[PDB]
Amino acid sequence: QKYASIVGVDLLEEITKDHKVLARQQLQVLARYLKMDLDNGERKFLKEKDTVAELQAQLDYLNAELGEFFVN
Amino acid sequence: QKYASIVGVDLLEEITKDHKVLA
Amino acid sequence: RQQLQVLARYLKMDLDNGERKFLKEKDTVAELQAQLDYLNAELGEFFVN
Repeated sequence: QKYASIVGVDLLEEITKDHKVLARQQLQVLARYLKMDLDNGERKFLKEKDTVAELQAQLDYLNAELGEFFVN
Repeated sequence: QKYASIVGVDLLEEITKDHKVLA
Repeated sequence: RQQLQVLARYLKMDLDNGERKFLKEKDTVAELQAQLDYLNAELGEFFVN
């Protein structure tokens, strides 16, 4: 816009999905060639979690029984 | 159609061929 | 052996039709023959030949 002000010169898809799935497929079969779990990167993420809820469920019993004044 | 009656609310490719041949 | 088959899905290319033909060409044969030998049994190879 600055250059024009200074000069003056103004003015379907499914083709893909398949093109994906094989990748999505050749993906997994490869893992078998290396035995490389693509879910361990989540199970951690879930056990890190279930342990949390309970970790917390403890933590809030206290704030409920004792009080945030006491605790803090 | 039954739900609407009960409620009342009516109303190029060559990209592929190559994408095949290699396969 | 795996990337093989999954590819087929990208083209939907049966790798067994090249046998099912080979089997129906067959079951039809046995019976085709089972007829043919009843005759040689009932009539005789002299008659037939």
